[PDB]
Amino acid sequence: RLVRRVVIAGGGTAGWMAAAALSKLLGRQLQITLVESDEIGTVGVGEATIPSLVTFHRLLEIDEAQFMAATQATFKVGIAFEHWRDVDRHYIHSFGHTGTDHWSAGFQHFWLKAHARGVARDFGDYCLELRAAQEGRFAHLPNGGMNYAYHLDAGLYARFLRRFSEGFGVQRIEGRIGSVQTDAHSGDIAALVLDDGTRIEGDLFLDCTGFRALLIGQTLGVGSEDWSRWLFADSALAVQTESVGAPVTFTRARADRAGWMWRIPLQHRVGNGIVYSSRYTDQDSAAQVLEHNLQGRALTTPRALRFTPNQRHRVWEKNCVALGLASGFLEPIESTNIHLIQRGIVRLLQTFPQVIDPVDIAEYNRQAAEEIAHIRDFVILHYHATDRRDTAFWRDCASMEIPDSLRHRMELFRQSGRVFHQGNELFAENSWIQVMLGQGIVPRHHHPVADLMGDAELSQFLEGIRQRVEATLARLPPHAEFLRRYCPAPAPP
Amino acid sequence: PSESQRLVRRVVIAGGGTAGWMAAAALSKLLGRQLQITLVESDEIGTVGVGEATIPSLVTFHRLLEIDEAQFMAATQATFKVGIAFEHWRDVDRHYIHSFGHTGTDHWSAGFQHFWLKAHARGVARDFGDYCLELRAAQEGRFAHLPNGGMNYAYHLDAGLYARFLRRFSEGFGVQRIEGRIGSVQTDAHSGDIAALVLDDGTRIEGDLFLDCTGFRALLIGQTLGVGSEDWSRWLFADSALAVQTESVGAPVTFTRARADRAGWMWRIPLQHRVGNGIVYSSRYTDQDSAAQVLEHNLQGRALTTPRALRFTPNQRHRVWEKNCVALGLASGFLEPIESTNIHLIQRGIVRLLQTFPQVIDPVDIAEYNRQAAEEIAHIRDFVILHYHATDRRDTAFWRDCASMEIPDSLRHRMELFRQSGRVFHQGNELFAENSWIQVMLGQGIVPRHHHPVADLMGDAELSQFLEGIRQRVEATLARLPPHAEFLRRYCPAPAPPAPMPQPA
Repeated sequence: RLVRRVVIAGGGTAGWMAAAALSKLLGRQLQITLVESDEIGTVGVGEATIPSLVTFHRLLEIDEAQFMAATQATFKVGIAFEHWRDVDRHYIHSFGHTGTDHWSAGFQHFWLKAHARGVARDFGDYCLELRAAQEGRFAHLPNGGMNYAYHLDAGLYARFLRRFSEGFGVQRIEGRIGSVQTDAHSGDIAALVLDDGTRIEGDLFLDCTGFRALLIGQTLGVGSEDWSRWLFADSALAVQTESVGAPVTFTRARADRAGWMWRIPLQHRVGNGIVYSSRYTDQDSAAQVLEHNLQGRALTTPRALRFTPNQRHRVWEKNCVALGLASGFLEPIESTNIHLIQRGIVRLLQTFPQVIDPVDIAEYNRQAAEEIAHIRDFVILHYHATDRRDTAFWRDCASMEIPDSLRHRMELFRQSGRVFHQGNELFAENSWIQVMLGQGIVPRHHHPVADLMGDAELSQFLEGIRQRVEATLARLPPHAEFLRRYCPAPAPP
Repeated sequence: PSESQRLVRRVVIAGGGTAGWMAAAALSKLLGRQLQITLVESDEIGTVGVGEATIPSLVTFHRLLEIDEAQFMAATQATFKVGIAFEHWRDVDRHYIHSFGHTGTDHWSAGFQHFWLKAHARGVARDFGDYCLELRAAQEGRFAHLPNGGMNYAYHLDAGLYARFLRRFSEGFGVQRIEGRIGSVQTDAHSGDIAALVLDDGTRIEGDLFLDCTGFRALLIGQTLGVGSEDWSRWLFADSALAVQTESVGAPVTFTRARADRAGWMWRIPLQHRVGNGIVYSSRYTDQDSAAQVLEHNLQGRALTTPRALRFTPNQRHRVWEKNCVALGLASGFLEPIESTNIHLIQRGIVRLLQTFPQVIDPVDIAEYNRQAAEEIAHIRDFVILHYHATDRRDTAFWRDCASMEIPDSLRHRMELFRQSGRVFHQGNELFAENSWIQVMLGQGIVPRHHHPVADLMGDAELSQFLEGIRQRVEATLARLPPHAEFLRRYCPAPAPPAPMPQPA
């Protein structure tokens, strides 16, 4: 049966990112219908992103400045990780690349040798994007020389994508789903039945219904793998504050006693939140910690969220593809939520069915499983690589068993300073290095190629890199000045 | 134990030839100022006049080593290679080319083959090969470099001359060559590590890290350390070859020929002043005398050598790095030369070693090395199996068995993906690109039942205009390339041997 009708269950970022991409590419031959309820809204929730979204908008021919102005967006070049290695020990995990590699050995080997010889500055001084986070500067550079992403209002983003999608013929139906129907012989989803009795028939259904996974889970019975043995957070509180100064170019991830706090700058507001574990603390205490750390007064009543670190066992089952929370969830410590939605959509478009076949489904599921396990391991790394023993939460994080896949990467770096990137893993070599060095893993050896340079040659190699970083950084304007010239957003009412 | 005693300062390479001298060359180039590197080889071991085909990774190897391409080619009687002509694989008298490069133009949502498949269903497609420049250069016998690596290519070379060229390079970076035969291998009583080699004259060569380049003898990784190998003969039946050089009968073509027969296949490889030939076959399906007759029947020109008989078996060493020993080349495994992977697998073992080169040897480094090696070779294994399993042939028991055998699940999934939806993917550092999977599966008769629906957006005129614009760009580029022989004469002319010995007909 030819796939001619796609029904998207749920709106928000997952549903409207899917509608936007599907209608842009295939909307001239597909009937695309999205069902969502006006009773759900996310406007005024700030969210951080990663550079894959730049590519997504290139594929969709979305104008960056128009998108940013419509979503109150600012630029992002990294995440400032405060108090993770230990209290008062901070580092930045930035985009980009540090230093110059040799074909046999990455830059970190030269930096490690130089540091042992006392001729190295901080590892981050050799990375432009990291310095741009420290100094609050941003502009685009020729030939994609600046690696960046965005801080955005997720509700305004969904609204922008809705306008885009409706322009490519997406049919929006306002309502709630009262029943999901299956086919008696195949087990496929046949239709959704709305709360007014309307049956919406389709060939392929996207489950964007959130954490309940109404289609792939409650209807088709696909369970999820629970990761709470490794990842203890299960709660969040979020609140916006007034801006108190020019927008920084980084997201802040500030560890506390039993969780951590995000701070995300938008053009005229700041998004804040605390992520914590209900098995170690309670909502009242977390609200107190969040309030204590806010700059400026809160503008909204805090919004509470409950979640589980998890992954749907298969993200494509029969004629249903899950996206967003219905496919899984990891806390926003590395800003991966919108990325995982995008990956599910782009992979679906690259495997789009003429007819649906098990071999396509199996390949899709294999890729999704591999990609998410890699991101999970990197999230676990943030909690497990810590010197902190000051609360039960941190002692438990440091002492837990971890996936063998993560243990092997940590051991490789600890022994020989080596990191290796595979396939379509999200996190690049630079990310593994910045985070492991930043959180206190010290390689016992470095690559022998770095020992070929004497002290003066090695010091000059590093210093040349650092001078080029500083010379480039000096040409970049303050963030707020660039925003004003490139993508000024209207002041909220 | 002593920690300082763990530092790797002395590297001993057991065996010469391609494996040993490629290893010596790369290791001495990069680390010869810090390591004492010794290579042990016997003058009684080795064969003169082996012609071998390669793949584009060797171009990168020479860039890493700063080996000049024209000097290397002139020194090894080398010619250029843009692909392999596969004759009689899909069926008797049905041929195709597996080239380097990429066919057509992709969309971000769908590879070129989906547009070609739609065009074929609409009757507006030419042969798939017409949309690939390297393939057309194979058909027309043309070659030159193009700006920004616009031509993808590798080499046909004399392997013995290549090893001698690398020996000269290596000695220049300080490698110490010791001629002789290894009489025994000494191990450490407590660790089992290799401690030294002892030659037949009593010479003791100590080292910290040992590279086993001894071939099927596997003196270190096999005979000493006892690492077994995985048997792949349930999927791959060839175990024998006969090889012979012939005089050139014309200008050198730009492709390696892989011509299937009843129970094996034959290679034909052009060098600047001779041609390499061989038949690869299964002793379980035919005998040497019959294989010799088939080879003789297909030869062009007089033979320049007496045919040499070879034995082998498809396999991978269970671990290629064991304790302080790294196996390379035949000691690490073997696949038949159907996709010209022998020298590539040596290079990968060397490059991977240099990228994880030990200050001290540690199990986590060994484990990572072995994992990468195992994943890479299994992927190449599957592609070799694909050549035998994807066939219409039922005309001999050999082909019926190849078509009906069980295959690895990893290969079955790739074949089913293409058969159902025309889809291919490339993962990690797998050798074979999407273009390779597509050309070989289409060429050997896997017919996609569906294609990506994005191609259904194009009407016939738009689709034909898309394909014809690609074909016109291929043909305009091809018309600017000279005949292979003219390019060789100007770029890398090798001296003609003075006294070849053609045998009377």
